[PDB]
Amino acid sequence: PQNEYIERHRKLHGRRLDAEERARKKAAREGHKNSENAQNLRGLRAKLYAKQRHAQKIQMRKAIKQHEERNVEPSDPIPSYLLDRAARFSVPIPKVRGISEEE
Amino acid sequence: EPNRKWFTNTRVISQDTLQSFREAMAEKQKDPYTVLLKSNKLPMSLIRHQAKMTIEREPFSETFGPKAQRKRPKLSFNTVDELAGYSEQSLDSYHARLEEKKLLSVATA
Amino acid sequence: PKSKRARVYHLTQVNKKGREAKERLFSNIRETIPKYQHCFVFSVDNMRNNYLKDVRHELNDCRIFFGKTKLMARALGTTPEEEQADGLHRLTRYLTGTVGLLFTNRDPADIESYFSNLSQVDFARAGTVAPRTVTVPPGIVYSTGGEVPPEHDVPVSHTLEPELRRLGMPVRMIKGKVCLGDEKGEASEGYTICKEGEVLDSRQTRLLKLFSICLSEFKVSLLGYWSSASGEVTELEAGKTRPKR
Amino acid sequence: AGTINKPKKPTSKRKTTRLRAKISKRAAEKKRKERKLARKNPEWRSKLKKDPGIPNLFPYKERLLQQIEEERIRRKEEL
Amino acid sequence: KNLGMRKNGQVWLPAKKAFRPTKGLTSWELRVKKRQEQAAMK
Amino acid sequence: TGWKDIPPVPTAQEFIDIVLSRTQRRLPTQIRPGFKISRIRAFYTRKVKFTQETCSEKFGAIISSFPVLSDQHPFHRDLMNILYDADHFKVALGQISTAKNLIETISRDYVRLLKYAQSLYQCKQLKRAALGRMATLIKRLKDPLIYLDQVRQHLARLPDINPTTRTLLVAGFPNVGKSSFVRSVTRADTPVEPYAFTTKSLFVGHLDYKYLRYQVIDTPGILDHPLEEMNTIEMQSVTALAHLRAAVLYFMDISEQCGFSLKAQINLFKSIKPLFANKMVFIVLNKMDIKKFEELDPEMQQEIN
Amino acid sequence: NEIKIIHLRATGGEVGASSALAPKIGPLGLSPKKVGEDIAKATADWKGLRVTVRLTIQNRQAQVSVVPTASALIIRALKEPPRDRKKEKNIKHNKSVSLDEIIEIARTMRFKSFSKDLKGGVKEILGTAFSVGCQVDGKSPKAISDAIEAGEIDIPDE
Amino acid sequence: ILSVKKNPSNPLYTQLGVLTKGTIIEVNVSDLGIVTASGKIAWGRYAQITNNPENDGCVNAVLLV
Amino acid sequence: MRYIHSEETIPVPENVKVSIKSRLVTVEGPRGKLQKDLSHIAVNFSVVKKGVIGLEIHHGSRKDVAALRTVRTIINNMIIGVTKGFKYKMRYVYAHFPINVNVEKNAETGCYEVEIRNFIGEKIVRKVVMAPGVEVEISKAQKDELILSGNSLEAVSQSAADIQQICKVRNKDIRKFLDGIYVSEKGNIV
Amino acid sequence: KRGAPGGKLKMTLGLPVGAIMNCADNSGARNLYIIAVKGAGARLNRLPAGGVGDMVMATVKKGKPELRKKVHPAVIVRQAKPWKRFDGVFLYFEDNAGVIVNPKGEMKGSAITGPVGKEAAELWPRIASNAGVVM
RNA sequence: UGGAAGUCGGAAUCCGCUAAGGACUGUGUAACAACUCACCUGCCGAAUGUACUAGCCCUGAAAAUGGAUGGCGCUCAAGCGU
Ligand SMILES: Nc1nc2c(ncn2[C@@H]2O[C@H](COP(=O)(O)OP(=O)(O)OP(=O)(O)O)[C@@H](O)[C@H]2O)c(=O)[nH]1
Ligand SMILES: [Mg+2]
Repeated sequence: PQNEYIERHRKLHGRRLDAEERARKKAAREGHKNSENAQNLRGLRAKLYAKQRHAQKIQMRKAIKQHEERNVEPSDPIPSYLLDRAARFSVPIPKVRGISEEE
Repeated sequence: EPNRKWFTNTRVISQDTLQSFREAMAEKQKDPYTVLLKSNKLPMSLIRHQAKMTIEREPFSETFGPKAQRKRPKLSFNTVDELAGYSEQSLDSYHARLEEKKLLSVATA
Repeated sequence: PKSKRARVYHLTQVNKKGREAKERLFSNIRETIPKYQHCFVFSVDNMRNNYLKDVRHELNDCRIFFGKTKLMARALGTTPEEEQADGLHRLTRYLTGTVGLLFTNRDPADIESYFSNLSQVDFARAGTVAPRTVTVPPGIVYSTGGEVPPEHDVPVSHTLEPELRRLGMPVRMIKGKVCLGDEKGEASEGYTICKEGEVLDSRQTRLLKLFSICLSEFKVSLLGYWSSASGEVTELEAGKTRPKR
Repeated sequence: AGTINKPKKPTSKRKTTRLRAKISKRAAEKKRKERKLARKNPEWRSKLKKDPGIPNLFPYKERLLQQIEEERIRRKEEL
Repeated sequence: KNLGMRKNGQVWLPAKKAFRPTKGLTSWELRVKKRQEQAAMK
Repeated sequence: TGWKDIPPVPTAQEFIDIVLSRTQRRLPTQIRPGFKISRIRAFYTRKVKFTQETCSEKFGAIISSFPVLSDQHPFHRDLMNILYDADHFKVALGQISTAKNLIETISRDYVRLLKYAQSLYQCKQLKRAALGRMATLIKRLKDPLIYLDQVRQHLARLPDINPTTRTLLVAGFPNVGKSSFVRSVTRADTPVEPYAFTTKSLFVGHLDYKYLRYQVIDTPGILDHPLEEMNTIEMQSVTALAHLRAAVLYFMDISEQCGFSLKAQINLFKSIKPLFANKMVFIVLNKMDIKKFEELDPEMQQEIN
Repeated sequence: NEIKIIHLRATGGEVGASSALAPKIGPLGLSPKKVGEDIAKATADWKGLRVTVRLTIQNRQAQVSVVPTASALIIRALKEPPRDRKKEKNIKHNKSVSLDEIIEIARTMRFKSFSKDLKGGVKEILGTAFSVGCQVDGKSPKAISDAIEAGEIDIPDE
Repeated sequence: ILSVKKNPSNPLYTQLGVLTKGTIIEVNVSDLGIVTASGKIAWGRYAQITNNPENDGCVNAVLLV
Repeated sequence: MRYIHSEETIPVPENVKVSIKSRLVTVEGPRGKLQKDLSHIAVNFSVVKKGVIGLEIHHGSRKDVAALRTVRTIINNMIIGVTKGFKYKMRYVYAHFPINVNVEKNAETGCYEVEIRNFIGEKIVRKVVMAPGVEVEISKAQKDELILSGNSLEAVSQSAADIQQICKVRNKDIRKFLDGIYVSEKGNIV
Repeated sequence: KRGAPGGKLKMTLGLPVGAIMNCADNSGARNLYIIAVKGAGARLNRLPAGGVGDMVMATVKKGKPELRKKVHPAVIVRQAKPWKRFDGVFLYFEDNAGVIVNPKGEMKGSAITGPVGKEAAELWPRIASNAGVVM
């Protein structure tokens, strides 16, 4: 074969006769499968699944927020040349844990 | 303890002094039979992107893929005559390299 | 109640109208009343109702409202104590089902004549009676399904074959051509979409719409009209037959 | 999972005395550390508490609002 | 007969009704009066 | 003999998931603070080394399977330069090799540090640091991995053209019957449709003549404009005409139902005839059920002569 | 004797628009060079603009006509200086067109607009000009449309 | 790194040059273009180590500007 | 929440006989007679009106109320089966090897059997034994089509699903190999 | 194909790994040193072994020097360990000997000196074609 | 842009007829076509939708002899709250 031969095969012969129905039924059962995965996966696989679901929920919530308002700073006023700017001559870390001589 | 000397420059040097030091030290590396005296007290710390640009100008997604917008290839020839000459010299170099590799059951370990 | 249907949020620009659209309809209907002499009530039942734009364009001096029936009735005033003009509560008795309002200053005889000779051939909806028997012939399926001669017809698009299979035609894809039976028109009989004197369902009407076969008509029927000068409602022919509420 | 036909090693709920003592000690130390962090916490805390309010499903919420009305009116008149 | 189509294709499925087990516990006019009262209250 | 043997190229997140999955599941995971510090060091050193070995094996599998442009025939090299930006191809594979080498260096440094780590907490932190650095290095390859996967699929679907064999090369303007000719003389399935640029990639079929196997190459059509204005679809045909020692069949439609003028076709032929040196040129006039040479004007016949 | 109507998009003063026509007009019996000459003669006064052309075919000859499009009329009324297509690209139509010429374009498009009034036609032309990106009377076409709603700018009736 | 200025735990640790958290180091800042008021290049400046190198495998520091 | 009373109604046509005894429903009509044991669901049957079956649950939860819809649809499907029947039309398509389908009636078991041969050139003979009551006919009107008719919707649909699942392509690209038997149409016999 | 002959009846395997056999063809080698056999199973402490008609991996120890730098596939044609055929005959050859072939079974040499085994001639047609005596 | 017609890309994203319809939500075409979504109307018939909060329950990580609410066993409990 050569080039887009699977696409040409679909153009000349189509797909399986139940392909659309099976895809629709699988998309319908996706909710049941997702809930079953949430309530039945075990261990590290379950932890990774839960973290990824939390990620998609955050992303979907932000997308819904952005579609909701598609149609819609310091305290003291300072000029543009004083923006993004900030005695005791202390270091950033003035105290750390002491290290014993066995360590 | 807080101190003012934490926030000061500890080693400074001028333009001409740095340039003269670098030139003299390079002249010293020119001779392999001349070695420094007290080299631990010398400021030896002073002595000692095409891919990125192409990716910035043309991303991978715009080059090849379902969202690709690339339409004009980058060529090393301008007209048909230089194209023919390019093909001829490319074939000659390819044959010469193949002869070089030919001149240059599995084997035992 | 954990087990619930996931309500899909739509990422589209157009939103639900709500109460403000009803108030805008009230304002528009109650403002077109004191400018036009006659107000006709018309009915288009079991029809596609997509030539109303052409009707609006042809009657430029007229104003046509095709909103909700109860909304239009409450806009005109159901009881005589709340009617915007005298005799409008008499006109509101004809507003049932799929009806519309026509505010005009023309001659009522002219309006009746126009809505009499106005007629465009239209696709049939579900519930209509099939006027004839339509059968796609066996073999290669064309766009019109045998309405035009096959020598003057392009073959039907290959993307419509799963839709025809879902709508029940046992067509198949041979060499990129949607064929009924075989390529040479053998080993199968023609597919009868509808039989004469049979109530059409949505499957048959959708098949006829795909094959561009029109088996109905678009008739606007005038029921009655209220006149501002006389303050009365004259009832036309279809108004007696059509139920009132 | 093939749990019914071939169960795995059971998880014991019978507590160990050493484990319970260690857990109790760790819980006491966590309570102490939370007390220390609460005392050293610089996060703002409002003196006033937000009122949860009156439920909408209460049928005499109107009536409650009325005796609130003449109560505040009588208080203002007396003051 | 049934003039419409069903998405799953189960044409024998009857025209089901809404699962409302709390039906008949109140009337429409009473609910309208309560809606007016809650609107004034809020 | 084809580039279908290239292993599939995952994305950055899939690559991280795969490598960390083998690290998690193909090695023991329980270590105790009461064990010997040498045993703890061996445990975490084995984790770091196994992660590096998995990453290096996958990166070497990616690099060693993709074609090397400098070692190809000039036709294949310039064809891949037309289809893919050759600069982008070499940049993507160089970034893959750079990430492989940097992963190896990170692993060696952290193994050396694990030699001197003195507690299970320090060993755990060093292992997590090495694995996080490897994950960051893989995450910095989001675009080259996708690009190389698309290039891999297109290479796997690319036809097999032998640069030095008995080969016919059909060329010309669009809608002149090149694909119909190739369908009639070979078994190749090339689409024939009346619109222009129906063929967007090189097709090849095969035939037999006097017990000898010939390959016939159908090319996309070429328009009449300077070479700087030529896009990739026509430059595939230009590369095939330039780098393949073939029998060129230049097809011409004298009926002018292709949408182009006979003067434009003759001008394109005269423009591309420098590439026809040391090659056999046959001008095949097609579509004589429409119009013929005798039905052409005498001046056009004279120019064709 | 059958009459066939084919609508197409072409660039004025060009012949290569008939390159796509010859796949279909060829079976109809038309000469593609003759069709290209005819569309060039019809669109000779629309140089460098994408213009809708109607071809009427009967008895194996086709007559060419120019169907006006609002975007092409606005771009022509902008009076953009002559240029060639192949060399410079990504141009922007940021010149000015007068409101009187906008009303003239609306009067030209009374046959295509379904609006009740010439004011509604003028607003449609202003929306098309806003989509193009030009300015009207030195201001934004959307601003002029909003002023037309507000009533301080009066559109003449018919 | 030019020198280790102060390891806060022990002067012996500073003498041995140990890089731990809170250690003041001297770095060559010639690549940052810090310049004196007349044109002299400031090529040595103090910085503080803000991580745990023995647990991280790298030295991360913040300039004392 | 426990709902005190919940009720569903089933209309019954004139030609249907329904007999319920200890939650065992026996529905007999013109085409035949079906039986179903619904004793696993707590439900009270009654005759609310002439030709109307009433299903009621007392002091049940939301699950127990919702189960009456399943019982209602099951009894309605039995009535539709004994009145109009159920018919599944299936089409078997092939690319290169013509699929051979033979239908016979095993009289000793009293049930139909379908033998499938030459499915993508395989030398094995697949055999599907029908549930009792399901009749198989090779359609003469259309090409390469089976028709399954019966009174039991469950039996007819399960036989159809068995015919689909016995012809499955394995270790091949399903985008390229489209061979198999598929349920084309579902409906009523009458 | 991993050079495993199909249809081979079980016989006594007389040549384990480390054996030195004669090189029966004219490829230039004088002896073959067995380093592995093809089709050997996995068993603790068991040396892989091969019989007549078995393909082995061998190295040349005596012969033309450019054969001494590679590992060659070989087919064992003669063995001295007695083995039984299906007709009840226990038999053995005068020496242990084999021939160097490719992975597909075609011989590198052009002729075979001495007889070859029936099993080797059965499972390798090129040896049957280049053999003079079949025993 | 070779072709790009809402649906390969970039930037804008207006008006009319409106009951309502995005310079468009996906499927699809080489491009069209065609289907569909958002939105509206007709049938119907009375309560629903969104997000949180509090209980109980599932998961929220496990190795290596066979075993442990103490054991049997317990399901309107012989579990949980008063
Ligand atoms: N009358 C006639 N028509 C032809 C003849 N050959 C080709 N055609 C028509 O011309 C069209 C040209 O299509 P193709 O054969 O694909 O030619 P092409 O498009 O240049 O080929 P590609 O560039 O590879 O796609 C076809 O659709 C045919 O209908 C011929 O010999 N006689
Ligand atoms: Mg073409």
